[PDB]
Amino acid sequence: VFYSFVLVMKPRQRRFTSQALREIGVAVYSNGGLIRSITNEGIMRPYSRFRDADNTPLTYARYIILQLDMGEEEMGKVDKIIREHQDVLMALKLNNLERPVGIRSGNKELQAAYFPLDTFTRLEEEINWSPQTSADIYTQLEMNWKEFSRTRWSSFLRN
Amino acid sequence: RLDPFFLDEREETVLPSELPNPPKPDPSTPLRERALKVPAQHRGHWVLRDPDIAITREERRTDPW
Amino acid sequence: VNKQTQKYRTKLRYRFRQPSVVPLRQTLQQRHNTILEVLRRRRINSGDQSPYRYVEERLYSKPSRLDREGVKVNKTYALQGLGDLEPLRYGANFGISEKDALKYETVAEKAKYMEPPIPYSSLAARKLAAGALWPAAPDPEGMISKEVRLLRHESSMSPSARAFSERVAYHLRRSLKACPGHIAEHIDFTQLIIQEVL
Amino acid sequence: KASHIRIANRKRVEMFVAKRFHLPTRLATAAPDIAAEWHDELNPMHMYPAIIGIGHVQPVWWKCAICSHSYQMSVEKRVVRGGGCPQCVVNGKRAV
Amino acid sequence: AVPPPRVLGGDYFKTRFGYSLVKNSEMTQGPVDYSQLDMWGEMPRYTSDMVFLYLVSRRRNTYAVAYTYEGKRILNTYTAGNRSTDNGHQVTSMYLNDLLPKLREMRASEGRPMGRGEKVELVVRVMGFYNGRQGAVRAVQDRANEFHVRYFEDITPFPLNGPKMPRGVFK
Amino acid sequence: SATRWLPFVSSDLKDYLNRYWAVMFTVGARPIETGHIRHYVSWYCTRMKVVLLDHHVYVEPLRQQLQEASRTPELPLLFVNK
Amino acid sequence: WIYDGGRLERELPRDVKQELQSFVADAATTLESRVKYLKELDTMNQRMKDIP
RNA sequence: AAUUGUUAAGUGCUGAUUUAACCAAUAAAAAUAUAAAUAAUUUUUAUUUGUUUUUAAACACCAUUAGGUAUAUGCAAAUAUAAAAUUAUAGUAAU
Ligand SMILES: [Zn+2]
Repeated sequence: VFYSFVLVMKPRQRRFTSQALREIGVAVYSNGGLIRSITNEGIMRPYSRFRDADNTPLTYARYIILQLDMGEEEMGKVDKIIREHQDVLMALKLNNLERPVGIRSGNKELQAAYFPLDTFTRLEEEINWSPQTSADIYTQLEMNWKEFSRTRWSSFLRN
Repeated sequence: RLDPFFLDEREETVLPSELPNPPKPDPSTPLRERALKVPAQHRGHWVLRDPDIAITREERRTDPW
Repeated sequence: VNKQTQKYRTKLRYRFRQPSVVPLRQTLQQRHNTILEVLRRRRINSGDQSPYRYVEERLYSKPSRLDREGVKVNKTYALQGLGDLEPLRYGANFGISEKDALKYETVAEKAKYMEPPIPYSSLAARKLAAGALWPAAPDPEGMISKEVRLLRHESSMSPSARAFSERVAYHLRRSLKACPGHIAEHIDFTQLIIQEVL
Repeated sequence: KASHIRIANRKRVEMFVAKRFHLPTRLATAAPDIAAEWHDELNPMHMYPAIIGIGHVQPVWWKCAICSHSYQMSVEKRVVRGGGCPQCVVNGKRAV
Repeated sequence: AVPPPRVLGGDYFKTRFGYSLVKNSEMTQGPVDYSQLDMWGEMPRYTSDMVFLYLVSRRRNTYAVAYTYEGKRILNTYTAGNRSTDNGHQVTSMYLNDLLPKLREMRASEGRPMGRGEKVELVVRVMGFYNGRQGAVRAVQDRANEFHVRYFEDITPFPLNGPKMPRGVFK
Repeated sequence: SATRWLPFVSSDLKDYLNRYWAVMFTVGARPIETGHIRHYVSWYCTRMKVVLLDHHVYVEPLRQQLQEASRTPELPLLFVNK
Repeated sequence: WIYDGGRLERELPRDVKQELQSFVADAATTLESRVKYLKELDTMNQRMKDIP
């Protein structure tokens, strides 16, 4: 992934959030960029209540992961569009996607010994792992799991 | 009249010591005489922001909170 | 560096500091044990003094060791008859002699010109067989208490001491939660009361 | 270093130029009657009078308050140079 | 060291304590999806009818406030000037003297009698590390028939940055 | 000096013994038995490495290897000269 | 760290202790000791004056 | 391992906790080591002081309870980091 954003948005109506995401995608595509992915993560209750433009503390918020491939000047344009949006309370810019964290400030001998195509070609869920994600889930995809998981409920149906 | 943000938080944070629904006084009620106007970031607890427990200048020289 | 890095550098310098380990309390503990052994073994005439301080002055003072080396001091400042209870500093086979050190007027000249001391002797062999080369460890006073009869008043101490104790009380009551977290996970702060600093 | 503040919790500006320029020259604060005629539908959602200044030279949409008419005018032309509705000025000369 | 004794049934377990394990509401729901975990899972479990007592001890003052589950101030903050160890003890005792009929009035307006047998559920939180901390909580300890304290904790400020401190503290 | 400072950590008991002269492996829930060995070792002016097994990244490897060197599962354990 | 528990007692202040030592102690022994100390100081000053 | 970041980052001034801090710019790159100055005339991260007035709400300080003063950001001036050259002092009384 070239760039990723975690958009925290106000839980408005469906049409307002749809228009906000549509304007964000239009600003991405008009500057000559590509959307790798956009995923909605539902409404969760954060540990800190963000304030909107009219200084109202919001208890709930919607999280959206946005993975993009854009040029850096155009990414600055889209970031200035996103950070000045009325519905976006907070959005961090994941700029450590091509190079992993700890290489630049870590060991000096282990600085040019990495491969950027290892991290650039995979998605953001394969770089920053979720708690439900693990290596055995990745090995299950290449092991022909359809012919093996058909017998996993043969003991629980009778009890 | 201006500056509501300067005495208040950027984002409402809730400490673990005040859980749940942290006790916040009403902003219309004024504080005590000669008291200290501390921002809502560098406060130890919201009970310390009560107008009767608002620390003054002479209490600041003796007690920290 | 800027102001922030300089403040963090001097904070790390004061936090992680190598102190000078000078074995002074073990020296005084060995001297206390030797004085107690001398007071137990031999009957000592006090002469309007405390017997502990009298045996201390007769053992470890400068005219006592100079009388051991031979100076013709006034009247017998050191103990004459001691066997294995004699301190190893003033043994006959030891490598430190104050008659050789009296011609040097500076400690640097003593460190420069004097010979290295003799490591092993017969009295050193007897103290090795007795295990008296290092004093025994006392009861640990680090974590039990400080049991004392009275407490000093604020009028007895200096006004600078009162101001300093007020500053210690302020910064202790302010940041008592700002301790190392591996000790803070066991301290029950609901019962802790700091009443005063003297 | 430099300290910053966020205008309407969105627009990160530097603190010195905010007290001189950025804060008192916003549309919603300095011209509240003009900012009440802001068009909420045709304008972009990342553009609103809480962050857009007085001298925004690019034309934005304005919803007129006397008549129901939307038009495009610059924000500096509306506030500094002095602007109004094009249908209201063509009805003003028609009446008198 | 020694394990606590065994309970064999919930019917007399309800009589052994002031609560019961088996709920009588009989909550019938079908949430096949995974449940939503709380933000603060490792915390005291605060029931809605619990009074939060705040005891702020200082050098020459001790304050006692009582808040509800939602943050509503029940009684005004008692000051020694308005009304030491004995100072905090008398302030907390005269606050708990007047806290009972105001609690009965505020709970009888909704439908809670709180007349006989039911003790006021209390959570005590202390500030200060002073001598008045000693006498205040003791003034809650003799009220065991009236105020049942479940969570005795403290609310002590962590000095994150601090605006500034006066000159006598530094120099 | 020539290398930036770094905290030592190891998953094996043998690297702790070969590095330090006096190593002690304690727990945070036992402060009295830890502080008594702190008084005895510092009385003889001996450099000592105290390893708190609370909040360590190799607790389960080190709790197994301390059971093999000392048959009793009691902490703290003093290790001098391997 | 000094544990108190309410059982340990404070000492007397400075001025009350000085007034108690001025009120209780006998005047004759302190007076003759001060006179002997004054004569010792005068003898020391005279011996310093004698050496040229 | 450090400096700067406004148009780039983190940001309540990262140093309260903590010997460890994302990202962006910066680690080397003419001949000669004997060669008789092969080099430049620049900058300030630190301390004060100025620059503007409903134009810091606060916190702190001097007149005693209320006024002003500054303080942090934006710029700016002065001084300073660092040995050597040049001139002189030999003995003090403390914890
Ligand atoms: Zn019109």
